[PDB]
Amino acid sequence: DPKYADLPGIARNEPDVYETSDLP
Amino acid sequence: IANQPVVIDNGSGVIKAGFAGDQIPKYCFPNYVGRPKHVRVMAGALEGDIFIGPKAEEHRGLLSIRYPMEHGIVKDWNDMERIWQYVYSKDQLQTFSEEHPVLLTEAPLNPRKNRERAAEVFFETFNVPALFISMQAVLSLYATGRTTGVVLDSGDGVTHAVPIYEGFAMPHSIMRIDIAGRDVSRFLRLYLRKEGYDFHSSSEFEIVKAIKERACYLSINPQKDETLETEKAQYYLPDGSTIEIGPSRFRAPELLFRPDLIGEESEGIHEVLVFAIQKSDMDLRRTLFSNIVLSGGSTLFKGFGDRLLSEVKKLAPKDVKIRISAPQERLYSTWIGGSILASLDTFKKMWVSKKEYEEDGARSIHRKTF
Amino acid sequence: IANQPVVIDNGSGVIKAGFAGDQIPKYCFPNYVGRPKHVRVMAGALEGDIFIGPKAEEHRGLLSIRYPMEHGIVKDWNDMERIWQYVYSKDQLQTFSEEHPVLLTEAPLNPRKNRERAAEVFFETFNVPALFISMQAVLSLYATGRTTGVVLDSGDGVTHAVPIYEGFAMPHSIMRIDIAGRDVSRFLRLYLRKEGYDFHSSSEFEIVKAIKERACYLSINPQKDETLETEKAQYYLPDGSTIEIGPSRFRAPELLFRPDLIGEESEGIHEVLVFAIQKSDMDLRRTLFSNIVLSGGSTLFKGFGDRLLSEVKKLAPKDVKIRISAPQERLYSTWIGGSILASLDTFKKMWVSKKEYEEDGARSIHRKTF
Amino acid sequence: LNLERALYRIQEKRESPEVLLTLDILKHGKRFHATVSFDTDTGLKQALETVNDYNPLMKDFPLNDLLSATELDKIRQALVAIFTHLRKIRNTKYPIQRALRLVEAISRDLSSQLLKVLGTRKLMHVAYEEFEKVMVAC
Ligand SMILES: Nc1ncnc2c1ncn2[C@@H]1O[C@H](COP(=O)(O)OP(=O)(O)O)[C@@H](O)[C@H]1O
Ligand SMILES: Nc1ncnc2c1ncn2[C@@H]1O[C@H](COP(=O)(O)OP(=O)(O)O)[C@@H](O)[C@H]1O
Repeated sequence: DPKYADLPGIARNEPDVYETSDLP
Repeated sequence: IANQPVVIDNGSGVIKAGFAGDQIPKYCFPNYVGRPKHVRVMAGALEGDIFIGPKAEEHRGLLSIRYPMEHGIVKDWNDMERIWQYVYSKDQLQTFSEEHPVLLTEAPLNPRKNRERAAEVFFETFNVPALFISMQAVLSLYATGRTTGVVLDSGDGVTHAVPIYEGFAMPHSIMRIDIAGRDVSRFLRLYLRKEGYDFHSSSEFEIVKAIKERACYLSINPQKDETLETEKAQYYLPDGSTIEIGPSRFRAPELLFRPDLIGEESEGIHEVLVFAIQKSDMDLRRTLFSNIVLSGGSTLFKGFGDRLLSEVKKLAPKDVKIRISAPQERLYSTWIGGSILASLDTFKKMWVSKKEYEEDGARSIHRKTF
Repeated sequence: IANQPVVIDNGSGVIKAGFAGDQIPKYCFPNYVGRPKHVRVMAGALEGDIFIGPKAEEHRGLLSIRYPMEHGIVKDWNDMERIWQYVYSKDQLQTFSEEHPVLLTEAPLNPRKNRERAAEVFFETFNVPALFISMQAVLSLYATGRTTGVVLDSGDGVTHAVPIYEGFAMPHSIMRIDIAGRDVSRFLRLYLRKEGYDFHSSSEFEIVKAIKERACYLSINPQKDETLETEKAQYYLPDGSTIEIGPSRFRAPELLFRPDLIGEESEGIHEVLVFAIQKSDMDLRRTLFSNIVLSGGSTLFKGFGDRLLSEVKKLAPKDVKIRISAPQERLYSTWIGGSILASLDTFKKMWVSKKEYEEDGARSIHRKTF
Repeated sequence: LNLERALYRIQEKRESPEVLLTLDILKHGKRFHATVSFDTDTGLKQALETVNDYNPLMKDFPLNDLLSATELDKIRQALVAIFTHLRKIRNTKYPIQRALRLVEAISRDLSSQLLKVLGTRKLMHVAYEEFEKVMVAC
């Protein structure tokens, strides 16, 4: 997050991990 | 001299640099080779005649932006002379060619010629103490901490999937493609002419890329949203001129999944990665479903990975848990990975000494590059 | 030495390991000899470069898995040494050869050369004081408690009934044969090609072996069940990839009774057992009819011994009551029987004093291994 | 031996889950510089398994026999015992040149013990049979 602020070309509000809806 | 090595976060569209150990590169800038196209009438005019940095980032209405790294692959070594010539500026460096070791990066599936000529440059013209150049995917994995993982890395005229299990020599399984956002933006210039926006400059292209990163997203439904009525998002220039978009913002990246829209046979990022999966093994494949390393700034879109998740879900069989890993710094992940790797002691053998290349040739390093 | 005596479970396909007194072989593992098929250019991968244990029992396609026991007859020696070094691994033993009595088991009629190699190992590299090399069916008799019996082993490429009677040396009567499920599973790879399944790896062969050990059996009716058509139940890969099983599950193991499917003339070892019966004597034959043992992993199939029962019923004359005895712990029967014999005081005279034995050459225990 | 002992001690220090837990917090902070360099860049594990490879050869070596005997028979059989202990080679993987020069230094140590036992008769002026018997046994 602080390094995410330090550089300009960084967007947020999206989880870095995308997984499948693993139906239990 | 073997001081803190210069970690250079390269890139097709964005080639920047910093150091090792640091977590912020002090020289962040893209790929752009511009130069004024006018005659100095009134003396005292700002010059340099090859504008990069704030000059180029200030005098956009005069430059002819050139690009040797066509699809990341350099085509103009003279443009590289000028690129490093600007890079070698002390306001851009504060050093020499020897004051620090250099850490340059690469992309997989590239000719030797590139490394050859570049070695000539930085070890003959420039005189780098120690340097090794290799794929950015490894550095991205360093930043993820993972070792086993499919690195989906995309440049700006480059998009590729790099399947990796603990960094093993798997070039047959490892794939690479060279097609992305540069061309997509050019296709957006085609959109402009279809819309009526009469534009043909590289400076205008920069603004299109500003929209690309700014006023351009993704959806997940291709044909559905195509049939769905848009809103025509009015973009505003620095001047502030109304620029409607429509669904073109996510229509243009459909080509990244549908390569024939530009008239180029391929299979789309997803299927190409699936082909990389095919070359792997069923047991290791499940790991790679869980180990997906999306990277590249070009991959920054609304539900980019989520759409791609749906894609591979339509591709991969049942009971397949696909898991993506994609930090917000899908650029500096390579830079920080090089910042860590360059900060190693075993790294001696990993780098190449100056005199070594000066002894026989780059083919020794080509042995070292695999 | 006054320690626990090691019981080597020198299995053909699955070579387990253990001690005496215990009822569970310490570690169970096959003849897999892996070495990576790639190069870990990236630092941070896993070491070893030779893999025995979960390193290989977890990653297969990455490693060039090998198997030197050519129908039990091992050809590698250096790898065997390393396997035995792995026998003394941290999880495995953390002991010494000198520190423990060790007992080796062997198939009958093996070359003396192998025993010479073993002497070199456990007398030069290793230094077992109490090292004895024995047979394998005697062990099964210890476990069953029987002294008289037809012991049928079931390895991966070794199967042969051992008609014993109170340990009496009947080498002419007793029959040895080296063939089993290895090429049956490979023949199923031939079936795979005849059914469109491009598989050429030993790892793939292990997956087929998982089917072999799992989804395969012996249909007592050969062509009555072969000429029909099954629904070809589906098997799932490590990824979970659906693959039909087919009639092969019972069609492929018929080669064990019908060796001419591969073209090699043989009998279907039950008839070789009948040859052993012929070599034996009339009423003593009846004892062995009543005394049949089924050991080895490859015995595990539905209607296996029952089909063989029907075979001998089609072979043995009238009023011939035959009895088999198939312990649930087939491979362990040999291991636990080795634990039994290794737990004996008389057994101390079986081996020869280590150093003097080295000076005695090999012919001494070669004559004493009977 | 000191190396192996230190390997054990400091490896327990290494495997102390408290420091490892600090590393867990550090990797959670994603500062993979120190963590990954501490894991990978430290060839300690390699040194551990290396001394573990030499471990039997670095164990129960009969060198004190040359340091505690003045009999050519005792010393000669001590040589034999030492030689037999030196069969742990391929099972230890020690550097050829280091092995050569190592045993070479050992041969010098041997010669030192030889001078030690040698300085006791001076049979050049005292009895000639001492010269005969001792010279032959030497
Ligand atoms: N939000 C975004 N949408 C689309 N493209 C982007 C976005 N952000 C960055 N990019 C593009 O992605 C590229 C950066 O990814 P990177 O792997 O560094 O590629 P490159 O090789 O082009 O530097 C940049 O060149 C940039 O043009
Ligand atoms: N459930 C099972 N069904 C069929 N075969 C099995 C089963 N479990 C193990 N095996 C077989 O055991 C064999 C392993 O050889 P092994 O029995 O260790 O040699 P040995 O008989 O000399 O000990 C392989 O053929 C393997 O298929």
